[PDB]
Amino acid sequence: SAVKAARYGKDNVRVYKVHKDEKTGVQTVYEMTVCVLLEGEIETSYTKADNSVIVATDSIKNTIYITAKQNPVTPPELFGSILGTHFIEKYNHIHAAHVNIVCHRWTRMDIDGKPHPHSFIRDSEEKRNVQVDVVEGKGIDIKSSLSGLTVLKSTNSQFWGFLRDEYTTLKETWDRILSTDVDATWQWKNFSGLQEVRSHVPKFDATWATAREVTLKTFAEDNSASVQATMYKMAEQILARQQLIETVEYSLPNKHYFEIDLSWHKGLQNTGKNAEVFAPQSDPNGLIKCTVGRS
Amino acid sequence: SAVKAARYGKDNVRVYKVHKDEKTGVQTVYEMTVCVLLEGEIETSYTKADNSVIVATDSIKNTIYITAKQNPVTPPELFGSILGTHFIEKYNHIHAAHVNIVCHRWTRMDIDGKPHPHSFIRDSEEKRNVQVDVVEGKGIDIKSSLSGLTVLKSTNSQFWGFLRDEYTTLKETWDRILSTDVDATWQWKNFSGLQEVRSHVPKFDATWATAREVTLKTFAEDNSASVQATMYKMAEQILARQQLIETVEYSLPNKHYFEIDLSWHKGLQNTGKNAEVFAPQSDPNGLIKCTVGRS
Amino acid sequence: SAVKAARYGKDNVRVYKVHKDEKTGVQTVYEMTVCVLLEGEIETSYTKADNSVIVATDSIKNTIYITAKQNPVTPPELFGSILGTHFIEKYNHIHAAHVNIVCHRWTRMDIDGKPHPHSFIRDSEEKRNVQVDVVEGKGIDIKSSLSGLTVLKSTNSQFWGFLRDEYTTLKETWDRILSTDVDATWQWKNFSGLQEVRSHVPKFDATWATAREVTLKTFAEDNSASVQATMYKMAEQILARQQLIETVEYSLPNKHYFEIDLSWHKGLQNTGKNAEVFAPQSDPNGLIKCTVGRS
Amino acid sequence: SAVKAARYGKDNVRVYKVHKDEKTGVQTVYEMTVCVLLEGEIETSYTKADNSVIVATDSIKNTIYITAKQNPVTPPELFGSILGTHFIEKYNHIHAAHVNIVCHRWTRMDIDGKPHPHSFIRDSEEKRNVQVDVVEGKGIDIKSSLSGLTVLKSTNSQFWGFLRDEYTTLKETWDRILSTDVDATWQWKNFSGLQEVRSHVPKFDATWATAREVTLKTFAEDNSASVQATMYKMAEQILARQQLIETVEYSLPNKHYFEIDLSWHKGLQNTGKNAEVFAPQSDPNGLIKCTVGRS
Ligand SMILES: O=c1[nH]c(=O)c2nn[nH]c2[nH]1
Ligand SMILES: O=c1[nH]c(=O)c2nn[nH]c2[nH]1
Ligand SMILES: O=c1[nH]c(=O)c2nn[nH]c2[nH]1
Ligand SMILES: O=c1[nH]c(=O)c2nn[nH]c2[nH]1
Ligand code: NA
Ligand code: NA
Ligand code: NA
Ligand code: NA
Repeated sequence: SAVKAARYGKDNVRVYKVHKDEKTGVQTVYEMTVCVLLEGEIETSYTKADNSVIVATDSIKNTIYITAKQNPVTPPELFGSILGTHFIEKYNHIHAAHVNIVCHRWTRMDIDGKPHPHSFIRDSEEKRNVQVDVVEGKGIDIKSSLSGLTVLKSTNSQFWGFLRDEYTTLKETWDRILSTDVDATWQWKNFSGLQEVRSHVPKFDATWATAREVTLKTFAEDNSASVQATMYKMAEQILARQQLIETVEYSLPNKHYFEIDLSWHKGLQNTGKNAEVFAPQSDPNGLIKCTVGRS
Repeated sequence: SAVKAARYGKDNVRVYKVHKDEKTGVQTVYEMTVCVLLEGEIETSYTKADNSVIVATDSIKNTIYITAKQNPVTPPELFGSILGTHFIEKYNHIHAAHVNIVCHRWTRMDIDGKPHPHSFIRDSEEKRNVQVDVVEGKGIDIKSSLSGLTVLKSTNSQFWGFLRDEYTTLKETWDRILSTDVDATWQWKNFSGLQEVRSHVPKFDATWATAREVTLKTFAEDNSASVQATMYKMAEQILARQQLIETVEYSLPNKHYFEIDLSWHKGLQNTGKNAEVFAPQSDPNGLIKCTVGRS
Repeated sequence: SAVKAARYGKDNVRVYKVHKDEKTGVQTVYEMTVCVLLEGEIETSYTKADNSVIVATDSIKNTIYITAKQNPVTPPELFGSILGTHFIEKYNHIHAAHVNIVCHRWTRMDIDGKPHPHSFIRDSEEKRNVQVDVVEGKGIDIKSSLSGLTVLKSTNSQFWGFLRDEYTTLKETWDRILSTDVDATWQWKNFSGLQEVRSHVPKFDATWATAREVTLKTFAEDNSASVQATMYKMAEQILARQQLIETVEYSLPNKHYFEIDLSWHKGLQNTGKNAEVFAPQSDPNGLIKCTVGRS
Repeated sequence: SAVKAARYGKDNVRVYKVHKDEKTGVQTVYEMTVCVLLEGEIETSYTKADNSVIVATDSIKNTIYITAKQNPVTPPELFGSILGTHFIEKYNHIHAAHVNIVCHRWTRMDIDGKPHPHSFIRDSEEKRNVQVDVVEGKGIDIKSSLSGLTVLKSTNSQFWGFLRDEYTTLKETWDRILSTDVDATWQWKNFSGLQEVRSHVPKFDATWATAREVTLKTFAEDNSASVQATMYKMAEQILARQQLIETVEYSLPNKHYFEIDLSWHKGLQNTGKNAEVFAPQSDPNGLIKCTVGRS
């Protein structure tokens, strides 16, 4: 037998950092969960019990805190690139670092219509994430994403003209509820190293904001022919607005809301044009994915 | 042996309702999870296999949908009271109904600074809840609550002067992070029946909004001596602003963020006044509760 | 305003303890999650910012570890009583301690048909729990429970003869699937203090085992007329077998498995006597509760 | 822009099936959660709103139930292959089906030391899973796995001789607790189609059982030098025992249990050889992965 692939490291490292503006008194907080996995010339730790090649996962944890102390933690694309580069430069036998970061929302509170200097609220479980793969001699690959954005529209969604055969019971519809949890990922062109990532720093926050905006606007405004058709429109616009993105991927559950026929009870009308009360279905759900790139 | 207490019904009934304004085209959605448990002269179903006394839980489910079809579902205090009253009036042998409702947020989207007529976002997992107990001959008891409101302040929290003995290792502090998930419940004076609940309908939404506002403002502005002291201030203000509330209960986890000593690494300073990077602790957590009533 | 009720302490304190038999080499592990909440003359911490009355929750955490170091942690009824008694005896102004313990399963592994001295498996998420309330001058009240026991029987469950009215669509049945998650609690007669709890130590493990056995046997063997009727039979037997129990409470979800009509597809027969494939329903669910005491 | 990749289908389809032996009266139940995603010539549904190419996800759901009605559902490797083959044969424009199945445990109850004919218990959340990719013209690729197997050993684990530098605080140890949740996957040699899968049917259950046994025995018996070294030993043995497996992958969290120094309290000794009470850590955790193949 032989080791075909191996990676190891520390997962679920929670980190909080505060920045204090001495002049204005304003404080800004960041909270993240970080995972770092390393690859390299570490096969002998598996095959020969040779621990000499192992950077202990506890040391990886220490490194994450130290790096957060000495560097900005925002945008996460930059922080992940600094962290990943550290491991490949510090350790001769480590040749790839894989860094995943989940950013948690802490939104500044407005009290009496003014921004509070040091109080924050978690407005939604929506996350901003990055995956950074730093590979010695091959640069830095970054995938940025948003996840956990849950939306619903109560009309202006249709689904008709699909294939009908002996397995089909679904009725065509010209007016339905559409609800989904959005997972969207944009993959950046490969960067040669940290200098190049630094040169593009302003684009990261801007592109995240654009991706969010395009997602929300398109969902709200499209008279949707299907999840497939609406999601393609989203991806198209993101690629148009940021030339440094190579591909956009969306993965969308279709969370069903079923009509409830109440006609058995005193002829109560609650279907089609008369539908007011629906039963949200926890499962099963549609799952629709697409990866869109450039011509 | 004897049956000392019994209740039964249907839990986790998910309901969505849409209202369509024909004039303006504007649609408004409500989504809830409902539990209804009944009590009454039902002992023989347990002791003698006498199912004749059982209103099937499937029928309870049907009733929830039918009631939502025929009545407003907001404020939840009113809907729960209608639903509970139904069971005690319809069934001679049923003498109490216990209705729990969890309201899920669907917030209207703003697209280009204008409210969208039919698109919604789940902004946070914060819930608005009610517990309604309708007891034949004893009226309607309503407890309203908000839960899942997660906040953090990065300074202006202290904790010193606590009891110190041979079990104590905690250092006194004059500057710490305070973060919690807020669970707040206000209990209404007993209502004589549905007519009285209807007469107070405008107070329900107003009091929920007030409770939320007081919670957020007090948390942000109090130079907190302890969780205990800050939560008492909140409860005091709510009771002052709504005479029809008898008691306010808060239950607050104290979610710890620990300093990380980095001095072992190149004398790096990251404690006390130099603390910038902290380790959020998933567990254990403080849990602090108080029920405040009128003198 | 006045403080009507208050309690505070530490939740989610995870504890592991190992016992090593020097003679035999055999090791036995225990893992628990503990919550301790205190009550007493602590109102001024809420109303006057007087921290002098507060035993810090961090100290409560220390106390739990110290108590586990110096005492047996099994049965949990004894450990909880020791822990609760500690607080009311040590602190003059603390008059009640509320201790909740969840015991996690670590079952010794059998390797080649022999018990391994030091390796364990988590066989199921079933828990054994206790709630111990130690109140100065009123003794020790203990509720023991098992939870998270999930069972299913594929036949020998019926449900017919229930009330039918204009809200009813449910068909009567003489053969259905019954599946539930069992939550069973037995409440001990009040104990005068720790000496009395110690005198009954062997009964705790025995009664837990009996409750589990009675639950499983009755469920498997009863030709069930309803969840209500079957659960009553369980509670009856437990009360018969342990005179020191005052009441038994069961809380049982009825997790539905629906027939799927496939006759639309090539006349496929999959209902009634021909039912083979079913759709488990995640929600809604029946919820059936009973508390049984002595005549 | 262009569609680079696309797949869509139905997730979280819960299925139960019962087999009734008429002769013996014995019933056997199977419960699974299934996901089916399709690929093929479906780009126009995204780019041109052409629904004519879409097999509705609701139809996919129907197909899963119909296929379960007409075929055995065990072993899951066979069922997944039948289901995936169906879609590529039935629909000309569908060229790949991806089927994921999670099997839930329903273990027959023993009542009074005899197997019950129709009553079952969920003993643990351990799962048996399969991923089946059926690609037109390229055969059937099957990955089988077990997941959610949680184990702990209280001694006979060491970790010393790792790299020490200015980022390292971890002390070397010759005796520690090792606990993990096991995720193990074995990938079968490619099969040419359903006939070949059928010819190997007895190997699927046997190999699952072997993988489980090897995992448990090796964990219990290895005087472990590291997670890396122990997991390699497991993978080696599985590959030796089943020639039709090409690779074995393990992914193992290292769930830490920390010593608690209690010496500050009355010189209490609870570290090193005196360690009895430990604090399980919910996060962070080590994460160690390896893929082992043949020379
Ligand atoms: O078994 C281990 N492997 C590792 O890589 C490691 N790192 N810290 N502790 C550890 N234990
Ligand atoms: O056992 C049952 N008890 C009930 O109360 C009920 N209601 N619907 N189905 C049911 N099954
Ligand atoms: O606000 C606090 N209240 C408490 O009771 C406590 N105990 N430890 N830390 C604490 N902080
Ligand atoms: O938007 C949809 N896309 C689909 O592929 C589908 N299948 N059923 N319903 C559906 N809705
Ligand atoms: Na390197
Ligand atoms: Na009545
Ligand atoms: Na006392
Ligand atoms: Na095909």
